[PDB]
Amino acid sequence: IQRTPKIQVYSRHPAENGKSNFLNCYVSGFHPSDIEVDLLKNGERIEKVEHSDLSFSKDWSFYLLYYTEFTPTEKDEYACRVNHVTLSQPKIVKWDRDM
Amino acid sequence: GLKEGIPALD
Amino acid sequence: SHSMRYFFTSVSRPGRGEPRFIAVGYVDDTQFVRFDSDAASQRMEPRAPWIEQEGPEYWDGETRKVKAHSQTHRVDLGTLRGYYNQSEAGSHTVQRMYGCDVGSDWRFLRGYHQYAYDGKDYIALKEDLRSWTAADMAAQTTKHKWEAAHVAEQLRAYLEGTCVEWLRRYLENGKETLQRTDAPKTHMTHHAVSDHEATLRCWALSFYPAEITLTWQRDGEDQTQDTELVETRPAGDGTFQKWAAVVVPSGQEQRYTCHVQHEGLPKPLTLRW
Repeated sequence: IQRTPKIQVYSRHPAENGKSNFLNCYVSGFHPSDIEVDLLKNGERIEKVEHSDLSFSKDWSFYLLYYTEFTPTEKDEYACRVNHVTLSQPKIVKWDRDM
Repeated sequence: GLKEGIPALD
Repeated sequence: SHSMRYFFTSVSRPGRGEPRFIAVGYVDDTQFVRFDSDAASQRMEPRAPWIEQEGPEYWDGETRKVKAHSQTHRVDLGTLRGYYNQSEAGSHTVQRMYGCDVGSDWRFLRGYHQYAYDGKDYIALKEDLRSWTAADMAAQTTKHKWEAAHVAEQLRAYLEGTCVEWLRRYLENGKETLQRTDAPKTHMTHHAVSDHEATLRCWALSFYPAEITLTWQRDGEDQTQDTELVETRPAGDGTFQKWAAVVVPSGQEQRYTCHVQHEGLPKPLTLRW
């Protein structure tokens, strides 16, 4: 089987400019497990990005949390870029304050 | 704690 | 109600070398152990402070056992490739989940041992822990072999006895977190889509366990039209988040109420703008 990932991008705590926080990209509902997830700051790839240990739901589909520390601002845009065999080209979800 | 051994298919 | 669960994924790498193997252990929604063949330690590692309480004999045991699990899945990947008559060129996935539930009395409630190949059910132990649910004719062969070798009987003895003994131990030792509920910190937000139309969004944050219900109701009556629910998601710190929104005519915000059910609330909460 081949299922496309669902993607959520959001802050761990409520977002205030100049206050340290964690940027999360939760990817779930995908198969097979091989996947590429990158966090972006104004288009550029963030380098110290950690992630959870692979696991799966009742329907066997996988989920992963990719996260990094960050200090938001008014100007800086943040996004999750995901690539997977089910996707024609990589999908990019921008972070909203409605996180 | 893990089980002491799991069944192989064959 | 409590559970212990182990999840195993093995992924063949036809280019070179042996399959990727990742194991993780959970108590309810708290991950407590990991193993990853690609990692450098080649040990089962702790992922919650309350399991670091365990001595070396524990870590040697779980490491030995998890490596043997790893081999079992390597061999399983070969068996299945043969059964499904697939080439050696493709990468394939095997996944196994097992574990136990206990009731509030900490007594055996339920057992689990199920298996998938390339993300589809292959074989599963039934609720009675005596019979199997084979998905297709390959799994049928496994079913006959496992019946002949009394695999059910062996798993049953673990899942009914030893499994619940660990779960009990872990629950005592982790009681400060595992037996504490974290109630959702709730609030609401407003987003003017236009002069005429507006979005209410009802938030639940920093809660544990993951199980939660968020419902909207207009004028004291459940509304599903023009709503949205996101999947429950991990905060990163061991707790979870969720929200629900509703689209509302501008100036009618006071009709709509958000209802929040969760184990850590004695009574369900209600929110209103």
